[PDB]
Amino acid sequence: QKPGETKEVHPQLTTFRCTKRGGCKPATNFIVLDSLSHPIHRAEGLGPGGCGDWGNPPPKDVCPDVESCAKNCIMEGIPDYSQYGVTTNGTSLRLQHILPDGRVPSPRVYLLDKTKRRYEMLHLTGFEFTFDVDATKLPCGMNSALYLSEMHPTGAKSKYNPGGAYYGTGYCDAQCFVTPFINGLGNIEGKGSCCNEMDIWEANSRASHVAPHTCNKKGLYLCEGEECAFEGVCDKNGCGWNNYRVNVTDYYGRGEEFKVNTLKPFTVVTQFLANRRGKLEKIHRFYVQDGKVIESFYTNKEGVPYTNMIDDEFCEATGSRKYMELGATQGMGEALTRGMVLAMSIWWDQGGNMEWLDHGEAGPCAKGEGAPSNIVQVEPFPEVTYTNLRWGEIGSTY
Ligand SMILES: *[C@@H]1O[C@H](CO)[C@@H](O)[C@H](O)[C@H]1NC(C)=O
Ligand SMILES: *[C@@H]1O[C@H](CO)[C@@H](O)[C@H](O)[C@H]1NC(C)=O
Repeated sequence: QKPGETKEVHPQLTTFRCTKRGGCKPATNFIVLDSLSHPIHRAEGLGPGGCGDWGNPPPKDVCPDVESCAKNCIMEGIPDYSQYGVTTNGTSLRLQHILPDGRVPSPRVYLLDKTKRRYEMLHLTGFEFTFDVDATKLPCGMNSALYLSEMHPTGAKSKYNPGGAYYGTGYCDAQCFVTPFINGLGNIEGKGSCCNEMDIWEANSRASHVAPHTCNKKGLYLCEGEECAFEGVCDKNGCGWNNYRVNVTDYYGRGEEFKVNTLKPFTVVTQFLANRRGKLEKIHRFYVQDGKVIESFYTNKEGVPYTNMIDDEFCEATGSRKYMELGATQGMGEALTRGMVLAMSIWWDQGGNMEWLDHGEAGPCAKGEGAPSNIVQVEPFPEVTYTNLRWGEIGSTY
């Protein structure tokens, strides 16, 4: 869309780059909200109204084609991010799903580099990514997410999308959703926005999930028809790793009897182990709490290979068929080597209660517990805090 006049004031966040010799050195980064969460309205002189909702093409009256859409639809800057539940303090990023006044902003943000005009590109194959998290205010049904998507580095800044990464344009993920704007351009044909996605962290205080999702395309791919569906170009399900799905029920949870106790802050480490040729082979998650390393669990389920890391064998044996067909671990690794953008969000799921994350085989949440009206009876103001985001050499971040 065309940037309006209101100024965009991005929250600053200090992050780190670590090496075994130099330790962790500070780096300057900024946060930007998704472009479609910015106020988007019709140009002055046009009647009042918007330029489409999630799930649909933009309106035929103001957006008959890309060029008209680019001048009729205005995206204002956000001068105060705290109104969207996003605040930073030093090296911490706090995301509030629901504000004290009742609004539910459910924010999704991306990490910009120091110039504010390009996303920070992470190249993680062969490296490690680590952060500290406070997940205590996340009951069943909530998803606090921290993940990577293969978005364009400037948000596809172009003639008709002058705002670019500075306004958070260019989102994509493995679900191939239809949004009114794609790469900052009106999505006249109603295509889906698809790209490789690595879900480092999808969790609440009750369950923790990790999942790479491959696509057989590079960068953002605009799908149509069956390309957007289950048998299309992207792996909707991903190759999931959750201690509950592999029958280890005492590893993560609220309370002293769990190895990772979600009643207190803890550190999450994820290593992308590659062979000497640079190809991704395994993904390894382990945690640090109260100065103690808590090693990964090993699977403990009949029919599943004994292993403490995600790999092709584990993925194939657990039925991650689309994952294996659209590239497998090696294809996930190639997207990670090409460069991915870091996204952080907090959300709930009115339609399905986030059951794949923490219910049944995936966790301890009862049927109906994850509904929004029940979440707020347990915690009226769910929120997550991410602190000390840091990446670098294997073994150097913790
Ligand atoms: C704000 O950030 C600084 C720098 O990390 C930290 O020392 C201080 O404790 C933080 N304040 C709060 C309220 O967390
Ligand atoms: C799950 O683990 C328990 C032991 O903790 C074991 O008795 C049971 O057989 C396992 N289930 C499967 C399906 O592997």
